[PDB]
Amino acid sequence: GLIVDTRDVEERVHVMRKTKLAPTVAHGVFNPEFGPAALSNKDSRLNEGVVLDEVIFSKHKGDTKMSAEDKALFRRCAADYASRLHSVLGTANAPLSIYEAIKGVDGLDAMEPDTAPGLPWALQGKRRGALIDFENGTVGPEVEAALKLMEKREYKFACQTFLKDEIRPMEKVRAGKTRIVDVLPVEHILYTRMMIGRFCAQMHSNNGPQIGSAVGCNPDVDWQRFGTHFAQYRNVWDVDYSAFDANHCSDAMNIMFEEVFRTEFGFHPNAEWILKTLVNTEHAYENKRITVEGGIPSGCSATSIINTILNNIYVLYALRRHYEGVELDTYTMISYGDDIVVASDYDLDFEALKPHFKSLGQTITPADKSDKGFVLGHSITDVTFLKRHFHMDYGTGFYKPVMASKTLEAILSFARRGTIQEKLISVAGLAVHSGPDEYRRLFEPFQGLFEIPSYRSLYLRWVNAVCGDAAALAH
RNA sequence: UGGGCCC
RNA sequence: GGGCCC
Ligand SMILES: [Mg+2]
Ligand SMILES: [Mg+2]
Repeated sequence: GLIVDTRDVEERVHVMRKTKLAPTVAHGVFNPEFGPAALSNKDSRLNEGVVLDEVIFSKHKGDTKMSAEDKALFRRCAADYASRLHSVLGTANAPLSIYEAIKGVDGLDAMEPDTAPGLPWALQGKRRGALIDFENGTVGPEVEAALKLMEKREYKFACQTFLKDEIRPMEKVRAGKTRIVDVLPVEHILYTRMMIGRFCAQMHSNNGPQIGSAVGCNPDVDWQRFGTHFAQYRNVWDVDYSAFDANHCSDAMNIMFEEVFRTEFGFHPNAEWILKTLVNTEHAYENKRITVEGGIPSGCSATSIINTILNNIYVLYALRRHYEGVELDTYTMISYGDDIVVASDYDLDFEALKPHFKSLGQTITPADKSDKGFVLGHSITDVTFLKRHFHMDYGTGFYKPVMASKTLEAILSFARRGTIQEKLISVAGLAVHSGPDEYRRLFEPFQGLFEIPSYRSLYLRWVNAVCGDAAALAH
């Protein structure tokens, strides 16, 4: 977005310095070009003269303004996508009860009982369990008074900036390109879940290209469903964005919320309101308070769904700005936030679409390396979605999600102290698709020191997961 | 850390 | 309570 004001206040909000990610035995074997993100201004691995505070907010390069015609076109696209979306999901979008918003429903997982509470509770030393009863599904006086203000639409808040402690390519670690989490207040997440939680539940349940959303998917079983779909098409594109989250313009966000979350679609009048509070935001980072116009905070409830929805509308908007007669049947797409796979039988020109995404403030680039522009003919077996390739399983004849070995090495090279055994078992569930030999190699530095699931046990587990039939057919 | 999915 | 993706 656009940074409009940078206040210096006396109250300092501390951020998590020093990584909790420790090198594992595998790090010495694989030596990956990956490492924990820089968390301190004077980190020894940082490039000379690089101030960490400056790089964090370098993504904020302006809140791009749209003309009336682009806004009317956008409204049209948001309405058209909203039509398809609500046609599939239905219109049972009435507010969730407090109990349901805390504990979740079918499709929506419960709120995390002991994550960050946000502001101003962070300045009071309070955990989430001090404000909200997660077992009973009830809230205390503080949250209830805040819910009263949100009912009245008078609620004001700030976002707590957190440095994302994560494994990153050493280039971005050296560039100081640490990603940040905008931690929102716990009552905000609660109310957003009350306003749009049922909608979010229905989205997860109905994931697939029909609604253009992979939010709620299980790549183990759904790679078959998505894989067969996109292979059916002449052209497939792996479209990359740069700072997709931050570059959502206030025009696009506002219109999207107005078109998708209308009361005629079953929503409470405040669904549109609570989401609109995400457009213009105040962020607290240490000594500085930074006011931003545009972009989406990451700690928001439904941030992935909002991003997914926007992604769908962007692609429709771009094509309609360049071509005539472009409808929702003209192409097919799946997304998960910024991650996107597009396909069509029309030889569409995504290189020509670049400026049309720029009118929304988005920069599209080919994922297929730094190759000279978007090209045609590419299939689903060439693209990457959710850091996973689409690869045919020799034996079963099903698509499987395959991660790059360099990434799997990176993941296995670092762990939070004491979580290493548990990490190995979950990552095994990812590594199984790389094949028996590569599976053996990835866990080779761990043999004798930990329990490593056999290749056979996870392969038979995956076979049953993707389909109960072929597992029984093997008998 | 939010919206998943997995143990 | 972890891990992955986003
Ligand atoms: Mg939560
Ligand atoms: Mg991609």
